[PDB]
Parts: sequence; C-alpha cells; structure tokens
Amino acid sequence: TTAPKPPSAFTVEAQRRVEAELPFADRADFERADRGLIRRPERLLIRNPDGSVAWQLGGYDFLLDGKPRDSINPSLQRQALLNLKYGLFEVAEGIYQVRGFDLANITFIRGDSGWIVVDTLTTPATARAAYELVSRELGERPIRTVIYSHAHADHFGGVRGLVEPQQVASGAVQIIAPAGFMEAAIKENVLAGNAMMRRATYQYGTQLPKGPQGQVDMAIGKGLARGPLSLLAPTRLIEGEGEDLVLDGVPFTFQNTPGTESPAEMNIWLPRQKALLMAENVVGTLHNLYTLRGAEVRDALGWSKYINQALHRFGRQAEVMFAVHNWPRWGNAEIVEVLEKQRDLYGYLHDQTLHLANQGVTIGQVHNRLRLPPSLDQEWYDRGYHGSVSHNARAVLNRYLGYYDGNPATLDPLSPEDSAGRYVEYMGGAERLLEQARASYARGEYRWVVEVVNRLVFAEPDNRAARELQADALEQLGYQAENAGWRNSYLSAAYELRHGVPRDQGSADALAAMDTGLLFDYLGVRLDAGAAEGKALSINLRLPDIGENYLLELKNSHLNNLRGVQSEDAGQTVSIDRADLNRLLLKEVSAVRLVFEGKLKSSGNPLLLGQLFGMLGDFDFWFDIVTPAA
Amino acid sequence: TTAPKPPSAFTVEAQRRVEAELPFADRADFERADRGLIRRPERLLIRNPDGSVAWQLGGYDFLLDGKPRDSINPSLQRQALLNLKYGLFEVAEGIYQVRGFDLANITFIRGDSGWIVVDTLTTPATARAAYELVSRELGERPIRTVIYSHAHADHFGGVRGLVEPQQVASGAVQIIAPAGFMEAAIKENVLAGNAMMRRATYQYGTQLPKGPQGQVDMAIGKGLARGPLSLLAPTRLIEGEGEDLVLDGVPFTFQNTPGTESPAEMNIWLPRQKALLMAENVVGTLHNLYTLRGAEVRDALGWSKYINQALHRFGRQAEVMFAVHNWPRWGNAEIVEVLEKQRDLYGYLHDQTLHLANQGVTIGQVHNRLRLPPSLDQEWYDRGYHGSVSHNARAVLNRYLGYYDGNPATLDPLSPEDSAGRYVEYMGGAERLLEQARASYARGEYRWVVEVVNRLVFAEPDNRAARELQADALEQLGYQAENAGWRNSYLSAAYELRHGVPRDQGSADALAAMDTGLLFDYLGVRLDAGAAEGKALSINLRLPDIGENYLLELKNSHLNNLRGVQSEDAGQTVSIDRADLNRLLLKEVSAVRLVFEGKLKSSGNPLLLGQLFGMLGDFDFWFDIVTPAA
Ligand SMILES: CCCCCCCCCCCCO
Ligand SMILES: CCCCCCCCCCCCO
Ligand SMILES: [Zn+2]
Ligand SMILES: [Zn+2]
Ligand SMILES: [Zn+2]
Ligand SMILES: [Zn+2]
Repeated sequence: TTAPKPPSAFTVEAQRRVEAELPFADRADFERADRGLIRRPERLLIRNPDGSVAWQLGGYDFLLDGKPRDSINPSLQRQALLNLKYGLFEVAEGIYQVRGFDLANITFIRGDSGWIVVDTLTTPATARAAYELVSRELGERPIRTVIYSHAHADHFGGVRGLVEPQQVASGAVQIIAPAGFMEAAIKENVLAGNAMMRRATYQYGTQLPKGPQGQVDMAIGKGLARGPLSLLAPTRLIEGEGEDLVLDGVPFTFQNTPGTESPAEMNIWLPRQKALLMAENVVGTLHNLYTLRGAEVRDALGWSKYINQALHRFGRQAEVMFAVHNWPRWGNAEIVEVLEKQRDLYGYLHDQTLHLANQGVTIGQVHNRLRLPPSLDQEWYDRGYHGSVSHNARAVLNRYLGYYDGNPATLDPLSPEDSAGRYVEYMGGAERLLEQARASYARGEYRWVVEVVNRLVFAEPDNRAARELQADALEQLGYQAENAGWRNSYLSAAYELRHGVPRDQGSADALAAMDTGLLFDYLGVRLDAGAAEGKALSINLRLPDIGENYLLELKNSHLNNLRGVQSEDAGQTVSIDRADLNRLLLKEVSAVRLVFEGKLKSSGNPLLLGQLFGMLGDFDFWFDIVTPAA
Repeated sequence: TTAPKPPSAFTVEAQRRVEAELPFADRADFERADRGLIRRPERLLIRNPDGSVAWQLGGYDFLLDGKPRDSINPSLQRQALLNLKYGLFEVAEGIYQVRGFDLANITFIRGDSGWIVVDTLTTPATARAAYELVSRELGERPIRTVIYSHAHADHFGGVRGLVEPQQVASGAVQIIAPAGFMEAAIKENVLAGNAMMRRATYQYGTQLPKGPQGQVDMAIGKGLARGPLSLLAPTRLIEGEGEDLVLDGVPFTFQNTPGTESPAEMNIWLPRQKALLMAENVVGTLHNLYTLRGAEVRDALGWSKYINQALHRFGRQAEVMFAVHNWPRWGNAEIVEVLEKQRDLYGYLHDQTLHLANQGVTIGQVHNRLRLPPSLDQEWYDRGYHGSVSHNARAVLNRYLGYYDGNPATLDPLSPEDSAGRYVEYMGGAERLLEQARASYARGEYRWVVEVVNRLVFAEPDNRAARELQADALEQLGYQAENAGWRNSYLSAAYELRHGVPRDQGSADALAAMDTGLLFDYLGVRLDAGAAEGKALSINLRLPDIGENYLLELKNSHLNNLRGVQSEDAGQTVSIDRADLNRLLLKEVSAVRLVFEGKLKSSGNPLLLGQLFGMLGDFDFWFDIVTPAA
C-alpha cells in the first residue's frame, strides 16, 4: 500500500508517554496566545498578483477541536493549535502584532504621525494583507519607518507590500537594519542553494497535505507563505553594540546580537512601554543551531551570552517580552525566568555536549546521551519544536570536532550504494533481511528498521517491498516526532519511497543585493570541470555603475575572481553595468541588445566571455534523497 | 597474532598502481631540498631541561637508502625521505632556514646588527638547538626581532629558547605578529581540548614505533618535538590588510591572510631578496581544511583568494618562494605556476565539492566522486600528505550543509553500540559474520571489512577474533595510505584493537595568554551537571591587575559568565589578580596562602566560590575510540 497507515500500538504508547512526561496542566500559553486579541478574520485567503495562493489557514481546521490525534505528537499538537491563534493583537500601549499571516509576525508600533513597522513577512501579499487588517481595525496611518530585526527572508521578504522605492528615495520612508544586513540577507543561500532548497522540501514537507498524517505546523509558525521575494536596501544601519534612536517621537534602543540566530540581528527595547522585542533570539521553542535543510552551524555560546546581556540590560525592567515568531509573555518575574532558562538552554546544550565530547562521546552518540535537566525540560518554550536537543547536540559537536567520529573504521567510507549490496548479502539476501526487519518492526523498533531497511533500498531501489516497509517505519517515526521539521522529513521520505520523486516538475531584488564577488563565486560553482579541462582564459570585468573592477581567471578547471585587480595581459576587457549584468542573468535582456545599446562593451578577444559562460552548467532541482541517483 | 603483518598481495598491487599513476620521474624536489645546504649535523639528539628527549632523527634511518617498502605508500615514502633533508640552509642572500629540527622550519634573516627570526619551532630546546647551529656556521649575532607568521604552537612554541621576557621588556627584542594572534593562539584548543588531544594520538601515531610498519613522517615535517610549550605576547601587531616595515635595515612587506590555515596569519615579502615567504598558506602538500583530530572547518574559498592576492602582488616578481614547512622553490615561472596551482587546488576542492553537492551528492558520497584534474593531480606539492582530497571534500560539504545527509533514515541514529548487536544477529551471529568478512578480506576489500567488522567489535568488544581481523584490515589500509595522518590513524587503531588502550597512563604561558571569559567558558564545560542540579549561586569576580570584572551565575545546571557586569545581588564578591588565579589553577599556590597574603579577598557568603569549584569535574585522557566505552 501507498497511503499513510494508522499509528501503531507502539506509536500510541509513545504518545501516552509524552502526556505522562510533559506539563500539559501548564495551559498558560493558551491565555497568552489569545491576550489582546483585536480581530481574528473568519477566514484567511491571501492571493498573489499572478493568481497563486500565498497563504491559507482553512487546511488546519482539523486541529480546531483540540482533540488529540495519535498520528501527532501531543506536544507538537499543542504547539500546532497555539500557532493557529492568528489575527491582530495588542501587545502593549501602541504596540500591535499581526500573527499567523505568514511564518513570522509583523509588528506595528504607533508613532506620533504614522507606524514604525518591525519586519515585513515573507512576501508582499502577506505584508499588504496584514497592513490592511491593521488599517481596518485601528485606522489608516502611513508607514514611516521599516525595521528589519534580522537578515532572513521571512522578515524582509514582504517589504514591497508595504513600501515602494520611490518613498525610500524621497525620504518619506526609512529602512533600519543591523549592520551586516545586506551581506547576511543573501550570502548563506547562494553557494549551496540548490542542495538547501531541495532538502528544504523535506523540512517544510512541501509535498505533504495539511492533515493529521501530513504537515500540521512549522514550530515558529504554521508554515511559510508562497510568493515573490522582495528586498529593499536599508537606508540606516545600527552599528557596533547598538544605538538609541527616536523614531516619530518613539524611543528605541537597539541591541545587536551578531552571530546568534542570524549573522546580522538585533533586539529592540522600547523604554516607554517597557517592551522587550527579542528578535529571533528567544521564541516559543528551542531554535536551530543547525537547520536540517543544510547550513553553517550556529554559535550556541554567543547566543547564550547575548540573551544574558539582554537579561541584565532590559529583563530587569521589562513588563512584556515579545518576538518575531509566536506570542508574547507578560510580567517581570515571568520575563526574567524565560530569559534565564533560554540563556541556560543554549548554554547547557553547548557546555554539556562538550562535557560529553571531552569524555569520548562521539557525534554518532551524543544525542542518545544528552538530556536537559528538569528545570529546562519542563517549559513549553524550551521544547524542541523547531530545533531539537538531539540535532543541536550533534551540531555543537560538529562545530568543535567536525563530522568525523575519530574511529578510522569510518575514515574512508564506501558510499551507501556501494556497501549496500554486501550488507544485503551478509544478512542473507533481501527476503531474509525483510523477514527479520518485519519482526523488528512488529516490536516497534522503528529507529533500527529505518537504518537497516535503508541498506536494502540503496542496494535494490526498485524493491517495492523494501521501499514500502522503510516508508511505514519512517511514517511511524514522523507520527512520534515532537519536532515539526523531523515530522515533515519523515513523512516526506515515506511519501517519496511510496510514490517516487516528482517527474512532472526572480528574485530580481535578491540578485541585486548579491555582492559581485559572490555572484562570480556562484558562477565558479556552476562550472562544468569536464568542459573547462585544459582551458585558460582571463577577462578584465569593469562595472562602471558600482565602480568595481574584477579580474576573472579560468585555469586548472577552476574559475577565479579578484576584486580591484585588472591585468594588462587579460585576453578580453568587458565593461557592463552591474544592473545590466543582473538583467542578463535573469533573462530580462539579451547580450545582443545590450551590445547594441552600448551597455556591454568589449576590447581584446570578443569571444572569451561567451566561451566562459558556455562552460557553466545547471543543477536539477529534484535530486534523489531516499534512494541512490536514478 | 598481535604484531604487524606483511603487506598483502592487494596492498602490493595498490603500491604498484601509485607508481604507475604519479610522476616519480619528476625528481626536482630532491635537488630543491638539498639546495643551499650549509650543514647537516651527523646526528640530531635534542634534550629538554628535565632530561626528556625533545627530538631525534636516528629512528628514521630505515628510509635513508630510498629502497621502496611495500608497507609504505611510495608517494608518502618519497615525501618521508624529502622531509629527512634537515640542517641549516641558504634560501637567498642573507636568508637561512633550519629545517628538520622540529615539525616546522625556523627562518633567520640577516639584519645589519643581528637576526630577524620568523617562527620559533614547538619547544624552547629545539629553537635553542637551531640557533646554536646558526651561530656555529654563520657566527653568533643577537636576535633583535622575532616574527610569528601565524598563531599555531609549532610556530610560537619555542620562543623562550630564543628570547627572555627581560629582553622584551627592555625593548632589546621586538615580537611581531598578525593582528588577532593572541586570541587565535589559544582559543581553538580549549573547549574541546581533551577530545582533540586524545584523537591526536591517532593522527600523530604517538604510540607507534618509527619504522616501516609504524610512523614514517607527518607530511609537513617528520613529527612534532616534545617538550614545554612557551609563548610570549607580541609587542607589535600587523593590522588591516598588512604593513611595510623596516627591521634592522631590512624591508619587509606583511600581507595578512586571516582565516586561511589559521585565523591570524600573514605572508612575508622581502623586496631586497625578491623572496616570498608563504607562511603556511602554501606548503609541499595539500593542507587540511579539516584536521582529523577535530577542529572547526577552514574556508577553502578565502584560502584560494588570498593565494591569488599574493600571486598578483608578489608572485609577479618573486625569485624564490619558501615557507614555514618543507623546502623552497626557485625561479619566477616555477613560483608563478605553484601559486596558480595551489590557488586552484583549494578553489577546485571548494567549487567542485559544491557543484556535486548541488547535484545531490552527499557528505557520505562526495569523496568517492570528487577527483582532481590532471594538471593539479600531477604535482608533488598538491598530493594529499597532510590534508586529503577525500577528507577535505567532505569538510567543504560539512561546512555548507553540515553533518546530516538529508536522508531521514539517518536522522535519529542509534549509537553504534546499540545497533551493533542487531547487525550481528541479522548477519547470522558473530561466527557467520567473521566467515563472510574473512572471504571479503581475502578479496582485498579492506574498506568494506573495516566497516562491517567494526559492527562486530562494537557488539562484542572482547571478541578477540573480531578485533584481530579488524586490526589486520585497518593495517593494510594504513600501508596503502598516502596521507600521513590517515596512515598513523589506521595503524594506531590496529594497535589498540590488538593491545588495548594504555592502562598505565603547564603550560603556564598558555594559560596566561587565555582570555578570562574563555577560561570561565572552560570551567563551565567542566561542570558536573549532576552536582549542579537544583543549585543557584552568583559571584562578582574582580581581577584588579587586568582591570576586568565578571559576573558568574550558576543556574539551571549551567555556568554563565559576563564580562563588565557586576550584580548588587551577587551572593559573594571575590577579588583576585588574574596572575594569581592562574597560579591557583596550575597549583603553583594554594587558595589558603593567597587569602593569607591578601591576594584573594571576599565579601558576602565566603563559601560560594568553593561550592562552585567543588562541582567542576575532570576528563580522563585515554577514552576508548575503536570500541565502546569500557
Ligand atoms: C523550495 C523549498 C521550499 C521550502 C522553503 C525553504 C526556504 C526557507 C527560508 C525561510 C526561513 C528563514 O530562516
Ligand atoms: C597529546 C597528543 C599529542 C599529539 C600532538 C598534537 C598537537 C598538535 C599541535 C601542533 C600542530 C599545530 O597546527
Ligand atoms: Zn530568522
Ligand atoms: Zn524568522
Ligand atoms: Zn599552522
Ligand atoms: Zn605549522
């Protein structure tokens, strides 16, 4: 069968254990999530200009009765329902948020003559919808300032839904961001982007239905709205430790926390309302030190210290703490306790992972040994809905010691598809393997089953009996999973094992923000080494609009670029505005028209740039993950 | 049997293949390594003040005839012999090096009135021995300036063998380093230090004899001298991009390359001799993007660009290039070609790893797919003696995508000791497993054997037949290994499987260089969470000599420290000079004597600091690696 199966007796037992172990009697979040509600629109259906749907919430109606479903981890089901508390809310005097219009929240702070807005959602249509709700309930005001709390797309993505370049150019609107914003907004998504985006189909469960045996939540929100990605450059940067500014009569203290949840990030303290906006440093979950879709590892230590710094500066005196995801927390004692526990959560993960590592516990063991102490374990905002204790501990370890467990048995490993046939042969052939795996499956040993049956799938990818058993076991693990990313991954893997990978199949703002060096670095990543072999060429590239020059050198099957250097011996010198190069790579203009408009100029050998571009390859999106390359 | 076995017919075949595939007819390095030889002392035996031996070379006599030994990869054997070309050499007019007195080289540059010395070896006795050889052959001169090329112990470790603090304090001697030196010298060795040092016993093969079936070389040198680690703070830092200075009449151009082989590193150009000293950016091997002992991953991209920057600034005009490890290369065309190929080597590894990753190739596959192009493959200085193509490719991948392969079968893995019993049961029990593994072994399938028999060892660690077969297969892989670290790891693992882990079992300068925040971070890593559970305490710590204050807070089984903060509600306030705290942790003084000298003062509850220290645990050095914890 290729449809989801019911939860097994073991999965059911696992859900009852969760209820036994976690403080469900602490229901305070349900009152917190509804506090200050001004309007929850009856439905939410947000549409893009091209007619697609940006966002949605009706697919989540199954969650509304609050009835526990054994195909959902009851802790995750609690979070899933809390994330359904959407609409326009009051946080404090003159501070509002729109939650559940997208993955993130959008915040509106009343200035004397209009709004200061913190963050802008993922896509213009969701930001625009949030702004329309605000205007309907609170009266229309102009937006005078937009603040990006940090350099992630679920925060800057929707800016064009709120403001247009002409307003930024007139000085009608300011855009404020932490120093480092523009680099950080783009960099981490580029060089390994195709890998990350494909792997993210698992994390986000993009092929799963919304429902009890599909996608149910995404921890820091319901999921991510779909539509155009926009981005407008900051007009003012908050530098150094932070800054105190007054915006439209309202005092703001900005505290930079670079290198925590994002390389460019800042907390916001509002002294008049005693309101502490913790950016994405403190949300209603354990966050990722390592995003499963693939990314650099984050620094739990700095993360912990910056929360401590915010505690000692503001926690002190805060009457409400709130954030760019999830709901606020009111009352000084509560705020102090949340700050301490989150400081100690990232600190414990860091320190105790290292403590174990220093005792010989490896990257292949640490998640099965490290456990939070009761005081940290027993808070809802410490649960692993988004990050997990397990995958965070391995990330800390990977950060300090790397991927290699120190045992040379594992130093030069055969690819899984190359050892798989022998594992199957040693276990008696596929039928014998299946027979023993089915018995293990019947004992509820799903974490073992998915490991060993994965061998048979990699050896025999067209063995439907193996794919089906492996899917079944993954699905049970997904049902059991507290972490929304783990759930979506397990169910996505089960889906592809059962059905196969899909065979049927801008952003201009994002490209414009990309540094030219990084762009060239990306082109080097696209280079087909087979095509490049034995070639050598060099091109002086001049970009007059941005006043940069690059020297491009292809040699030894590698593309180099160097800023600020030109070579008297380059084979060709090309001049093109960066704006026009961008139009080229986005196919908004032809090379030929550009030459004819005198917008692309060349001296030397006219053919080299075309030769170089002719060597650049492309990446297919839907690569195989749960089987070897087909 | 528990003694090394001869190379198998397959290993022998593997060595003949190496000879077929690599340009052994290119013997130019042998003339390069002997060029400018002034004196090769007949023996080298260097002793420490405590009577130990620092260094070694007589144990390498087996290599001297140049006869190929089938238990050594012939490429590694070539390198091993080249690294035996030790003594005092002329590089250019007034530029000398002592090579083979330690892992690194020490360089002596003739000033008008004494020496400028670049780097200082690992330990004072080896630096002192190098200096004595210099004085014997070239005449005694004072050392007026010491330059640290970068922040690694094999470069700063021996400084006290050359100069003493009193000379630095009088201004008789200057010590020059790249900005960032003092942080970088210490930081990366602290938090996970016990893990790294134990794992390094494998990489360095510290338990192996010197000989054809033991340790033969360490790629960038013969091995590391053993003795006290010294460190003296720089008196002048090279900031920004670099600087041009004149030292004792000699012009120097310093080019910083932060974040390449070390976070603080600089190339040196000497315009009068047209001599280019490439720090540890370019040595006679592919270097590590990831050191197997365990470390953060390095940035191949920046590494590649900085070599390109040095090429375009100096390569241009260089008549000799030399380095802090291995031998020089003379002649402009040769220098230009080495710089290009090394730039493209790190660039190819970076770009092509990402190219593959973007196609779906995972961290578990990439090393079995990525291969250098011929132009890079066919140079001796590109061979993987120190770094490897294989482990570097996985590191690039780990850096961008992390440890997780995207396949949820592997998302929540059982520890090896917990799945091992089932692997053994599925394969028919230990005897059946051994039977099939011995047949695979007889086919020379050593990379498979070590994977599968490792399962049986982890299930049954006292199964001597399994340990013995696993050792045999690892040993063959070690014989075959071109990489000196891989060889030493494989033979070390074989040694422990056969014999067991050893059951019989300062640096004051290094501690003094450690930032106080990092020291406190380390103490938090030592915290026993079991002992800390349920406790809360806070201590204001004041360190008057360095004019720093810290707030220490223990809560939620985590130790926090915050620089520059004090709390009016701390339970205790302690004042102690940092110098004295250091003496305490190095047991050079008692807490009690310090109090009695008025060097440790307290107000508030006098017991808290002792309570905190009482919760701090210790790490055993000899943890198990090739078996589960005993
Ligand atoms: C194409 C795969 C669709 C999944 C969306 C993944 C993009 C994540 C960016 C938003 C989160 C920012 O931290
Ligand atoms: C205690 C284990 C002995 C092995 C020595 C490992 C220390 C490496 C430091 C020297 C290399 C600097 O990059
Ligand atoms: Zn974010
Ligand atoms: Zn976010
Ligand atoms: Zn080094
Ligand atoms: Zn070195």
